[PDB]
Amino acid sequence: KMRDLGFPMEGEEEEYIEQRVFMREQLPPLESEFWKKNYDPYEQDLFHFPDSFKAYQQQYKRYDEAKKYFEENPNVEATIIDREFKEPTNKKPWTRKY
Amino acid sequence: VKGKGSIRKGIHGEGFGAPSHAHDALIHQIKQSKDTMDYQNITNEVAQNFANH
Amino acid sequence: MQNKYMQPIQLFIVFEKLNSKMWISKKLNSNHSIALIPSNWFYSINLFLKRELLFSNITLIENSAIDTISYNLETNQNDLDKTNIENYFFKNKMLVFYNYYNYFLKSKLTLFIILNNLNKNIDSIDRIFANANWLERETSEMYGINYKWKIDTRKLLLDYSKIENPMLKEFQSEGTQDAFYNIFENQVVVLKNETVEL
Amino acid sequence: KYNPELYIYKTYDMAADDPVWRQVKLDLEWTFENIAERRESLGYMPTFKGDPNFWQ
Amino acid sequence: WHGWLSHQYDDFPTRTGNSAFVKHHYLKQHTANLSNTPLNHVPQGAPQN
Amino acid sequence: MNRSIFQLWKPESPRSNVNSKQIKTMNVNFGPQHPAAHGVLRLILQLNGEIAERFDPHIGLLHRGSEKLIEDRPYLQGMPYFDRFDYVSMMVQEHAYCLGIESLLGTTNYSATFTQIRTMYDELTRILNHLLAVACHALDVGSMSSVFWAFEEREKLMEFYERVCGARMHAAFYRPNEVNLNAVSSFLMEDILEFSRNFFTTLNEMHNVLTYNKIWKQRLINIGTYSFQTCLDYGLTGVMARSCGLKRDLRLSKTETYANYYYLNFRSYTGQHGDCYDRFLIRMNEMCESLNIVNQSINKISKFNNIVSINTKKNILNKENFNRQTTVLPHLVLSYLNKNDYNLKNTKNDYNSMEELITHFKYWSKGLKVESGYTYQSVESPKGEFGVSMLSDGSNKPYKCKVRSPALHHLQVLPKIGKGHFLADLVALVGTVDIVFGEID
Amino acid sequence: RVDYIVTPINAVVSWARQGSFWPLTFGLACCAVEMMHATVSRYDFDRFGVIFRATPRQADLILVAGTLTNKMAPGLRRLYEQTLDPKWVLSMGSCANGGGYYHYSYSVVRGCNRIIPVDIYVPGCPPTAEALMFGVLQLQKSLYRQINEGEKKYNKKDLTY
Amino acid sequence: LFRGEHALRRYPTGEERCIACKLCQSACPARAITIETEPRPDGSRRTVRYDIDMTKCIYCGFCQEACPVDAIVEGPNYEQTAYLHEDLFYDKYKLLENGDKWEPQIARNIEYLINQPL
Amino acid sequence: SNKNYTIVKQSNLLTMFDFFKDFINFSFIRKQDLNNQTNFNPSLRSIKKKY
Amino acid sequence: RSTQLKFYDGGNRQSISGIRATIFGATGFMGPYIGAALGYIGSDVIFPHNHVYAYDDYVKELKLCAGSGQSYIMRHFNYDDDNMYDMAIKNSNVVINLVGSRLQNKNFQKAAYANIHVAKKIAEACARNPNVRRLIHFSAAGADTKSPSPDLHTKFHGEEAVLNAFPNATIFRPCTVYGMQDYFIRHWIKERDWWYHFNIVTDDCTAKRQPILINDVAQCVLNALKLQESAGQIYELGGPHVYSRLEVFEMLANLSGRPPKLAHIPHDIALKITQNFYNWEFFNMEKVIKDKLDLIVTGKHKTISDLYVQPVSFPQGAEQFIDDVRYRGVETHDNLEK
Amino acid sequence: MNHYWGSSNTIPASSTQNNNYFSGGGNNVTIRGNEIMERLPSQTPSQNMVQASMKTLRFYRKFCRLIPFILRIHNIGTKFTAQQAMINFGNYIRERNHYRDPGLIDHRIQLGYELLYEAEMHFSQHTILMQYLSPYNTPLSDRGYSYLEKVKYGNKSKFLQGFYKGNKPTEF
Ligand SMILES: CCCCCCCCCCCCCCCCCC(=O)OC[C@H](COP(=O)([O-])OCC(O)COP(=O)([O-])OC[C@@H](COC(=O)CCCCCCCCCCCCCCCCC)OC(=O)CCCCCCCCCCCCCCCCC)OC(=O)CCCCCCCCCCCCCCCCC
Ligand SMILES: CCCCCCCCCCCCCCCCCC(=O)OC[C@H](COP(=O)([O-])OCC[N+](C)(C)C)OC(=O)CCCCCCCCCCCCCCCCC
Ligand SMILES: NC(=O)C1=CN([C@@H]2O[C@H](COP(=O)(O)OP(=O)(O)OC[C@H]3O[C@@H](n4cnc5c(N)ncnc54)[C@H](OP(=O)(O)O)[C@@H]3O)[C@@H](O)[C@H]2O)C=CC1
Ligand SMILES: Nc1ncnc2c1ncn2[C@@H]1O[C@H](COP(=O)(O)OP(=O)(O)O)[C@@H](O)[C@H]1O
Ligand code: SF4
Ligand code: SF4
Ligand code: SF4
Repeated sequence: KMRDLGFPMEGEEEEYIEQRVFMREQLPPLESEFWKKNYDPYEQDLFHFPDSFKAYQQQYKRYDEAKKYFEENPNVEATIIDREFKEPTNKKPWTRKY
Repeated sequence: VKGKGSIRKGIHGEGFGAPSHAHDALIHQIKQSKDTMDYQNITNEVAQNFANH
Repeated sequence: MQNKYMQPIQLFIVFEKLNSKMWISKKLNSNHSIALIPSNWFYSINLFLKRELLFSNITLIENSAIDTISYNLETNQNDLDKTNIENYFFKNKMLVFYNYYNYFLKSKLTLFIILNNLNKNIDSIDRIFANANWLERETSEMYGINYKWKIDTRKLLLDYSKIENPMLKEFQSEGTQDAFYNIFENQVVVLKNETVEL
Repeated sequence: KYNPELYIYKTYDMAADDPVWRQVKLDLEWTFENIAERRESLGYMPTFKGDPNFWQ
Repeated sequence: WHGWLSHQYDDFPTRTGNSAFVKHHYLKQHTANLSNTPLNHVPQGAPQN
Repeated sequence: MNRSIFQLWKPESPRSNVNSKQIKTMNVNFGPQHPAAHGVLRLILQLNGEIAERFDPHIGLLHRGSEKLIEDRPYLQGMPYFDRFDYVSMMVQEHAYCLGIESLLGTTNYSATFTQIRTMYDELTRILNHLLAVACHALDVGSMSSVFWAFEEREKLMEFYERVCGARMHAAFYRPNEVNLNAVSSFLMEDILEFSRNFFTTLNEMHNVLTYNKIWKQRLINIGTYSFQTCLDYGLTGVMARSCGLKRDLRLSKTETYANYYYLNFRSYTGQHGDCYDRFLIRMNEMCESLNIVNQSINKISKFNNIVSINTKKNILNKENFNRQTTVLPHLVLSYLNKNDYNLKNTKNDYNSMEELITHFKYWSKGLKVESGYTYQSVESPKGEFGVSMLSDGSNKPYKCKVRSPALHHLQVLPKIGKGHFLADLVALVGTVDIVFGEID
Repeated sequence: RVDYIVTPINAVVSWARQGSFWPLTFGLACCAVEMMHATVSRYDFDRFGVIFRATPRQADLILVAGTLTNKMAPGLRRLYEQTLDPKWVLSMGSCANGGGYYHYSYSVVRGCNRIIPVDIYVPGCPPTAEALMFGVLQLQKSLYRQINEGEKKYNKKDLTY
Repeated sequence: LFRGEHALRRYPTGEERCIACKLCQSACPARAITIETEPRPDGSRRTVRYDIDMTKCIYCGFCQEACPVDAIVEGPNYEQTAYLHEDLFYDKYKLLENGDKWEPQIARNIEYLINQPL
Repeated sequence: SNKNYTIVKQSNLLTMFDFFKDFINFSFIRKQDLNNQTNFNPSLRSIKKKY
Repeated sequence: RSTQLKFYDGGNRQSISGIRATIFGATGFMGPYIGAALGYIGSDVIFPHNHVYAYDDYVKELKLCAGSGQSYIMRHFNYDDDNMYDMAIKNSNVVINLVGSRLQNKNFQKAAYANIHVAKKIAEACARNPNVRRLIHFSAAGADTKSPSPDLHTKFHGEEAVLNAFPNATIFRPCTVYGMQDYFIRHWIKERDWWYHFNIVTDDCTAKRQPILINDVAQCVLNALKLQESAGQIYELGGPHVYSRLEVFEMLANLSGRPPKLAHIPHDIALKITQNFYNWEFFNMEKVIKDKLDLIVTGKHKTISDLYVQPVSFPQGAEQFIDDVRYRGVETHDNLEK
Repeated sequence: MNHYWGSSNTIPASSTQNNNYFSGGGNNVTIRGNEIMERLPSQTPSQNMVQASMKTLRFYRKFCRLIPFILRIHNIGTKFTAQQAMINFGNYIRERNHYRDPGLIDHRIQLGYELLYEAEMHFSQHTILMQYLSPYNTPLSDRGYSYLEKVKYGNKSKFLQGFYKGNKPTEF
């Protein structure tokens, strides 16, 4: 396989290994690879499998709920968290002895 | 397929293993999305590796 | 301009669905040509450039961006003509320009791409031209261009744990925060900025 | 392309390996000698002398 | 003598004779670096002042 | 010799323990405070047996917003940023900036061209940069005294800088469509000629201890080797490009020459091996050839011949004329050709001419007005093709000014050319790329 | 009293630490070249017994020679803290002193004195090699005198108390 | 031509050569010069505050080049090491004192510089 | 024999994965011939204008 | 006179706080922190000192409190000249005094001088200068005339003299303050590292301690300046809870992971040895005497709650300062990464 | 997988083994991996706010899984608990939850992953990076807080509190 790929096959040629293994650039991706509908990692389709196995399938109900929510709320106000000083709710740091 | 042993070519592509063997999701991901990971997905293999460690 | 020059019309002959807008000026070198290239065709055009016969010996010399939104002709406003390249700056959010040098044709080719979408999306070409990696990283960090399909999106020449695009005209040269040393924390901290006005 | 011309490092003095650089050395020394001869023949050198009365 | 040492010019100060340097009435005597000394530059309004 | 491919490479197979990193690699922070690192490079290095495997360079330790400050300031006040970009080619950086400004203005610096300053001082700066680069490379490899020997010549050249402009470093001398003709002096040219004559001795001293040394040859030869395609893919230029035989020089280009270079008969050198040894030889030869270029430039402004008496057939030397002291007259060609401009320059100033005073006041309050337009002007700086891409909006300030620095592109290839090399080879590669981070950042 | 022995030993200690004054091999910007110029033969540093050491542990002087960026300030603080005592700090160049040409920048610290205590400042941009030599020699003299600057008072017997 | 330490000169009569035209302030690339001027009781156009931040200034020389009356001159002094950062905030007092001390050598250099064009 | 363990799977790796299209992690060491390095004769290719 | 102090605390170092403060005795452990408290809001800070060695980091780092043009260091200060004090506090509306007898000093005369003479002269100078709005003297908790410790014995007289000379003076009585450069946590660590087998105690270790964080002390100083009514009153500052010496040792051992070991030396022999031999930071009679004494907040004067500062508990506050000195026992492989 | 997050980027548990003699495994989720990150490819484009929201949730999950390790290495556990840091970063995300541009969200997620990697690898300083984890309105747990302002201005409007505090130095 190495000789088919073009690696050095002689001791005197071992000194130009980098020119045949690392220097050569990798072919850029085909532009069709940027148009895929979905890029989620592949997983075995657990149709016909037990419910216990299906529990490990990607949760499509969450996607449906998120789609519904974003359809219902195309535009929302920017949340602002009050910076006013407030007494801590967890007072252990200032009220612990040991 | 020439030079690939029992691996045989289908209509839409050539398989990555012998006919009756099981497809590997990790190999599929490496081939399709080589070098790209949007997030560190925790598969069963990753979870089991964490548990073993 | 007493040299032998030819327009790079090969790109537009091959990409038959694009219109050509090209310039040459004595402000540039005799062998330098500017062209307008759409973003949705930029990646395919670079693919063609990187492996066409006469464009095979092409190197990406430079790449950067211009915040054309705030561009205004400060003098000789009336002298502007519809053929000038400045007409494309007005009302366009960003303008990312690349510059290549071709050895077979002894030529310089600059491509201008207009980004009008608010998020500044454009396909990266660092997978075609290796040196474009850091160039695009710098451009993205300094101007906020969202390069897509880029090999490495991590910042280059920007400080740690900070998000900003200083080269935008909105940003002020003095910045927004200064780094001092805090005795209470016994280490360098960053706090709000107060500076000197001449 | 078809008649390559090479520079070969073969002596302690890299100038000696190139006929042009030997001539550069000789021209520099010739210029120095010519300047020295002219100045010696003249016998003196005019110079700018500060004068405080320039600031009246 | 600073310029003479630095080789800016070949003229040197001469006491009691035709000099190459102007001697104005408002000139002050040269002083070495006075930093790290009470007679150091104190900006107006500085806490030391 | 038998094969050693399996002992030389170790691939990684999916979910395989043997074909995997069976060791905890050393993640070292090469720099910033490292003698080999120039001082502002934080390279995360993945060593495995003291052999570099993975590079993660951080180069923001010297980012200063130079382009932002240039945009804020007018044209003239942004020039010294170009001196700061490169610590050893500041003259070339100034030349590129001024070339861009005058390209926007649509004119050329005839005064500088005829006085020959912008070529002789560019070559002197090239000698400066090559001396520093070779000295630092030798210091990294291990040789010590080369730094002192090179820095003596650097001190001489800095003395020339200070004599012409008053600053031994960061000259800020070149300016668009203007020249300080008063500073240019014949005695300065004579001293430069003396320096050129004595520079051969320093070159030979370095050459004797470096060029033929077995250790030096074993350290550099066949290290960092790369083809034209790498030179092309990573935008390698200048010495890095010529070491591949690309034969790419911007000074001897028909459509890209920018000074008196195109009309001087000098030689550029390239190597058939793209390794550190060839790059070192190229730098030495370029240093040597800068002497020839300087000699030609100075001769272009010299009056060699003289009036010969008819009776005696001997020279008639002027006893009380300045031309007897020296044979080099910097203002010779300028006075001969542009007589009216020279007379106006030397007769009218801001203390006696209303127009000159107004021009001076405007020039120093708001910089010269530059017509709106886009330009890209480049020079063959010692570290490669250094360019400025300036967009002007018609005001006294540059709307945008991008700087194409060869140092960034040269540092981009460092992982490629130094992946499989040792740490001792990587410290040589960082020196051979000849990078200063001022222009990188 | 201990002063009888302390004072001559103080003088010896000051002389030794003045004679052997090893700065740290740390340069950030163009000011580095000027430091190298001082180190090299034309203005030999070794004449005054200053030799540069790579590790901070073996350094007596911290030559802040070059611009300091926000991305680097923690590193400078860590280097200063890790340098073994006693030590002094010398800022070199306008950028190291007060931000220099980049005082109005968004990345540059307006002065190394904000992160570190600066013992001495050497103005210049770049400071001349002789300027750096002058600063180092002045720092050495001040260092020699720092041991006993007439703090303790003399009693009726002229012995400090 | 050496640019060392900034100083402010005077006419031979003792009058200040500095007229508050702010050309030097505008040309200063580093914004290191701050000038405020008020009419003098006699009526002269003279500055009331002339500060140069030696830590913020790059010794380029633009100030002396833009000065139309050779008031601000970057004299040859370079041994200006300071132990306190405040000592490098040169004020009008400091600049005038530098000019008074270094006038001889500065004038000697200016003579040659002015005569060169002739 | 110890080396052979990492060699076992290289054949299948190179057979099933494209060495150029697929981004496969690997490590390598660069070798130089010391005899050739010491016997090398320095030389450069001088270039001048056409005559 | 008027004790009002109008200052703006909403700005950073480059702002103008409106406080001009002279801080005597700032070369100690707490001096840099107190100076930085005022400096970080833009206040002008003066540090008069006569410290040996001048090149010490303790003197050097005082310049970082405010910055350039705001922090000044007055060297070679003379503590028996009134003109020196007048110059020091000429332009200061705040005068903080931390000049107290060092733990290294056993001489009663020197301790009394440091804790009384300097404080009285500072108070007299403040009285002379009509622009000194506020004076903040630092006393010690447990100060009493019957106190065996010369330091406390002289500090009681010092605070009395300060009150007599400047009736608008504010006296703080902090408990054992701890921090990175303190004399309590650092001393514990250094003693245990130098012996490697034990900490040498000289008593039953039943003395009560109420540690307070130095950050809390600085916040208390700022709040005291803000509160006009705090003038002319004595404050005792301490942590939320009181621990004995044995309990403090146990807490430190538990936090750091180092097993505890206390080696007992008889109090009488320890006192004789320390009072008859040379004393330095880590070997002094003051530590031996104060081991038995209780240094806690008593109800006789105002407390920290009056200043409206909530001090952090000792276990929480001191944990960060012992991260480096942690026992390395059995740990997980993930924890091995560090 | 040839990525920094790949399952083969784990730190070996032993010099001659990975965690066992019969199995191979390692931890790379709650700690940094073995090899450094040489390249971080851009997030694949998200065509929907659903995909953008999923990316945000996954990034936040990774941040929550890593926070205890970050706190331990940076010695900032005393300042805030792990859950407190998680909630503070949750508030940070909530302030940005109004975004409705998938491209901007992808860019933000890339920046977040980069900063998280910096925190893991100690590229940033603890004092500089704790600004994201700091409470919005609660005191830091390692310091004693001052409630003087609250006592003085109890049951008073924020406008009045700001009016009394001031917004400009009074000296000039
Ligand atoms: C040769 C002629 C022929 C005849 C023979 C003559 C005799 C030959 C003797 C041969 C052996 C000599 C060995 C000593 C060599 C020189 C060094 C030295 O003297 O010690 C100083 C030296 C200083 O410590 P260091 O490690 O260099 O300091 C590092 C940094 O400074 C620390 O940096 P840091 O930041 O960690 O600082 C922490 C803090 C320290 O850390 C702390 O903060 C916690 C501690 C604070 C209080 C410390 C009080 C003193 C503790 C003494 C401990 C002694 C060790 C044994 C303890 C046993 C306990 C069961 O720093 C310090 O204070 C440093 C320690 C200061 C010690 C001051 C007193 C030293 C001189 C007197 C010692 C007497 C010991 C007698 C023991 C019993 C002998 C039978 O080491 C010691 O202190 C231990 C010396 C123990 C041996 C003493 C030998 C002389 C006396 C023997 C008895 C009389 C003679 C009997 C024979 C007579 C025959 C006729
Ligand atoms: C090569 C030179 C070697 C020199 C070694 C010197 C060893 C120590 C000599 C001590 C002489 C003491 C003379 C009598 C003192 C009279 C005062 C008194 O009250 O006595 C009790 C003294 C006083 O200490 P005290 O704390 O009890 O009281 C203080 C004094 N009153 C009360 C008056 C304020 O203490 C002693 O026990 C003796 C002095 C100990 C000094 C310890 C520090 C020594 C520093 C040596 C510096 C030189 C180092 C040389 C090596 C350098 C190497 C690079
Ligand atoms: N655990 C603690 O820190 C506590 C401190 N305090 C009080 O707070 C003050 C500040 O705390 P801390 O930093 O720990 O105290 P320090 O002992 O560290 O500082 C005392 C200061 O007073 C100086 N000084 C000592 N003696 C004299 C003297 N005779 N004449 C002139 N100056 C002298 C010292 O300068 P020099 O370096 O030159 O000797 C030093 O600057 C203490 O002095 C003490 O009064 C109260 C309770 C607990
Ligand atoms: N001092 C001089 N400075 C500049 N150019 C000179 C000078 N002398 C001669 N040239 C040039 O020499 C040429 C005239 O030659 P020649 O008659 O030999 O000189 P000269 O008459 O001054 O002795 C002119 O180009 C003239 O510009
Ligand atoms: S002060 Fe000047 S020479 Fe020194 S680093 Fe800054 S810009 Fe460069
Ligand atoms: S030398 Fe240049 S930067 Fe400095 S004050 Fe003068 S003009 Fe300004
Ligand atoms: S120094 Fe010269 S340029 Fe500056 S204000 Fe005075 S007269 Fe004008």
